[PDB]
Amino acid sequence: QKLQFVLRFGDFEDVISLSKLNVNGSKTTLYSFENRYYLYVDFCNMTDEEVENQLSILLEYATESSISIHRLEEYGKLIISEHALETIKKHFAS
Amino acid sequence: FGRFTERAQKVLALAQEEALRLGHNNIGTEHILLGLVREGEGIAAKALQALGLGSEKIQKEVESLIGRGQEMSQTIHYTPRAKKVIELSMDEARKLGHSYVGTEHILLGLIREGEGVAARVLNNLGVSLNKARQQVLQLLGSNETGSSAAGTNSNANTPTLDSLARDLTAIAKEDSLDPVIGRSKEIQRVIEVLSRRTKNNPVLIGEPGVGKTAIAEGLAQQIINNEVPEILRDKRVMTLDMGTVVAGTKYRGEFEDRLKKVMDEIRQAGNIILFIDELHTLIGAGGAEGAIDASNILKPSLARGELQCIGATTLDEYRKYIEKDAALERRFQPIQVDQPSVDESIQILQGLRDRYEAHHRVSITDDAIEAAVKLSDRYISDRFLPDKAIDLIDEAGSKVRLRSFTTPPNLKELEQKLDEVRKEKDAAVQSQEFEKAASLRDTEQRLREQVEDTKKSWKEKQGQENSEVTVDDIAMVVSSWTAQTETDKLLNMENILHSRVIGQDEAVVAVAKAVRRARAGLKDPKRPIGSFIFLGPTGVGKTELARALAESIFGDEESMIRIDMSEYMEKHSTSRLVGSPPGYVGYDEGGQLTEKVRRKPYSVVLLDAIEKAHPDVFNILLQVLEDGRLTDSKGRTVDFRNTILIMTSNVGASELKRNKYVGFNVQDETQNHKDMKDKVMGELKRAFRPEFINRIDEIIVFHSLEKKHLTEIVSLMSDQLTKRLKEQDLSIELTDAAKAKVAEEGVDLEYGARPLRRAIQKHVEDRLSEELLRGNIHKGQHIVLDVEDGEFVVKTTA
Amino acid sequence: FGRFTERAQKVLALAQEEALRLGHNNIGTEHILLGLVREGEGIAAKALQALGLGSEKIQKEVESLIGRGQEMSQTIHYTPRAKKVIELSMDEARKLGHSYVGTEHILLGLIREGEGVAARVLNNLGVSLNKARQQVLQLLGSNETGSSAAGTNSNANTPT
Repeated sequence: QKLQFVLRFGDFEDVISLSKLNVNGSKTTLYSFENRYYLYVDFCNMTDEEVENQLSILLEYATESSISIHRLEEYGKLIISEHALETIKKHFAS
Repeated sequence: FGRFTERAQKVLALAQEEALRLGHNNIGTEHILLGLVREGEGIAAKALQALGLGSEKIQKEVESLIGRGQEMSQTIHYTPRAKKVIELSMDEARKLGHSYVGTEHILLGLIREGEGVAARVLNNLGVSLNKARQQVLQLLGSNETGSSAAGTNSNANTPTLDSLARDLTAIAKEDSLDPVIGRSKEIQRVIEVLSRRTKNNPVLIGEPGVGKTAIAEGLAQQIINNEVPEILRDKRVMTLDMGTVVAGTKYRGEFEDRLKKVMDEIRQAGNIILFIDELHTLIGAGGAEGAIDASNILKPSLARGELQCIGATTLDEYRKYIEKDAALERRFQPIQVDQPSVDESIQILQGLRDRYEAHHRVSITDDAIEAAVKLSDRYISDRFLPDKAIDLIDEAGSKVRLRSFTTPPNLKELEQKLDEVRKEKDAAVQSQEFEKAASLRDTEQRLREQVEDTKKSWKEKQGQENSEVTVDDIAMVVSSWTAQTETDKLLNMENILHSRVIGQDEAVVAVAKAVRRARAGLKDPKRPIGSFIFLGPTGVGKTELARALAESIFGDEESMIRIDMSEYMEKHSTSRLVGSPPGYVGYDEGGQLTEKVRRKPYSVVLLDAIEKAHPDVFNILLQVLEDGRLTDSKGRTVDFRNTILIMTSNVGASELKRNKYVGFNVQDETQNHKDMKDKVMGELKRAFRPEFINRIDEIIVFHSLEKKHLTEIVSLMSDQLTKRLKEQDLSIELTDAAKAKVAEEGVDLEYGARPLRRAIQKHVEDRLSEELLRGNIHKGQHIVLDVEDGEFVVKTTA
Repeated sequence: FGRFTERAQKVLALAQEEALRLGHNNIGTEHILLGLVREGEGIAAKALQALGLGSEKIQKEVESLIGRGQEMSQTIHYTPRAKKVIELSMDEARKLGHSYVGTEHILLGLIREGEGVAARVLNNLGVSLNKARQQVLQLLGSNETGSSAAGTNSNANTPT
């Protein structure tokens, strides 16, 4: 079970919602793509169950895009990369 | 949607509890699962207990996926995931026994919409998602009343009853049938006519026009129970439908092959009843073509009583059976049709008013329903008296719910803000503007929860509207076509007609009141909203008033036909010794006039100079005046109980062109008046028939622009001039001094308010244009046409 | 045409740089190849790095084909081959929706334009021309503008 997912979050406020109690040792990278904000979440060294666990919470605030990470890697657009949730809690909540 | 069963709502609310109880902001899919199983013996709930998944077993999994610890429960409405499970289940309950959606569908729908946290719980608890969906499914059974079959009956009936087609009895033994409301009198007349032998076939004539099949539900019911003669027992009832036969085939030959075969299987005779809708098409009799001549087989089928049948036919159709014999004149037999009378009409409406609770804006008011009907007969005015009605009911049955989306509480303003935020926010999120998006976001989401809270404060527009149709509302919708937007039209009619015609104000108030009489109801509903003859100089206010009526009543300036009868004269010009004849009355009756007025069914029909037409034209008009119908082209009755017939005239012309004229004194008005209102009204009658005038409501006499009619018509035309150039950015004005000089062209006894156009053209268009081109006046700057010496002088003003 | 994405133009101008850098009168396909891989992580560029074709690896081959020494760089516009790679790319961008045409399409267009000096570089550097065209393609997914699949509702709605 993949420990890294490419997720779509709707309105920006959703990214924030997720952020304010999730980061979880897991670098997470935030795109704006199709104007809605995608987050490519990377659970770093979390077990499959642990990842589904963590990821549940995330998907309380969003859904998990089918979209492959490499579409993003080429033609994407960043909002905060690699520390996406963490930064958003500061600057987007508050 | 369409309102739901408890079981759904119940599993759902249990989700919201698990949200806060486990600490979740948005009540996730993990809670929906807990919700299902906590509803115990819900089909969903029950299913999970089979799967081995208890509330416990699920929850053990659940707390390990989200669980903790958003006990704050920020914006506790669902996850969109969970909302999807609900949308899916609803339709999957439409699919699987439940219009009103319950539990079964929710687990079933859950599996279908099997995602996130929910999904993972069952596949972790050793249960395949479809094993769960199975489980819900296998706890289904029959719920269609009158059905749950396990019995057996009858034999010989088999080959026949299959084919083809609808069976009114079946749906009435599954009883989904709505009676509805009679249309009673056909139904007795069938059973005498249908327990016969030699001829055995009823034939229902006319009124199509009630929804004939409603009468059929009558028939169904009485042929079963219980006053019926002996051959009308051991009967089985088949409806024959043209549609099933034609479907899947192209060529005519295939339809006939099947039809010969069907009539043969119809051998269940003396035990079978056949209902033949649109009987004429098959019989094909007379005319130039009565359609597919199945008749050859069908006529003996009807005659034999094998295809002992009930014929659903119309006014003209009867001809095409009684013309054939002796198996269409040994088949046909007429019976007297009725509908649910004008008061009854209202009642049908009311019965299904309440059933637009899938529309929730009416359910009631009764008085408004009553209005729907009563107002419709004169306010367009060409259909059956309940159908008209329901369009009003239902229109108005949104119209006040439309008044929601502005002021009444207008907590629409909240939403108005919330949007604007998102924008600011959004664009800020795109630029970043991080914390500069943040506060906008916050302003947004502030708005959002507040919105969602006031969106179920906008249950108040349901508590506002699902009484009330509004009488006034309903009236407004009839007027939209044709209280609210009709009584301002009624009450101020003279004023409104006056605002477009100043050409004879005398005339305006008279016309106003006559239209208003009929349109307020007290005229036979078999006569136009106005018959008139308009005497006068021509175009005095005459044409213009026809226009002004269209303008006042319909909210469209023109919804007004206009034919000159002097072209269909046949009064001083038809034909000569060996010279060819014309067709004139044939042209008006035979198609032209009638077709045109049929297009806008309500329309001010303006028949110019009808006194130059012979007495024969008037007879046709007389049919409008009597019938409120005109009978024309391909056997149509075009209901002229709608229309405002306005006929212009002048045949006592001299007196009408020596008409009222205050500019020649007040005492020149009432003795030109008194003179024209008798010699004209008798040259009018001499150019009509007194019989014509006897069903024409009023003869209005118009008088050339007395002193006093003119400069205000001119100041509208001259102003209409000044207004059509302003849109494209050019300011012209004719002063009152210049509007006066323009008005002078028609002061003529002979002319009406028709020459006025020429004088606006001459004094405004032409006068300005030769000055705009030379640069005495220009674009956007104000161009004053004034009189300063008894002649125009164009001055310029900023 | 219909106006282009940067990524196209960006891979392209680096060819012109390469024109003078090895001396090419009209800037051959070998310079276009270098252009792609020196544009780094554009889809064309990125692709080549996957197959193992770095700018270095390429350039080693490249200088040994033409390379030297038309440093005069006579007229410095493209070679007709190199112009073709662009004509092709426009269509390889029709192919991978982009009215404004960018990088993938250019490597894809290159493969199409396999005549080139560029093409010969990759088949010498142990990379099939289609192994590269593949490579450009597989760094895409779907751009879309509102769709992204997964998750639906409603059932009864189907037949109508």
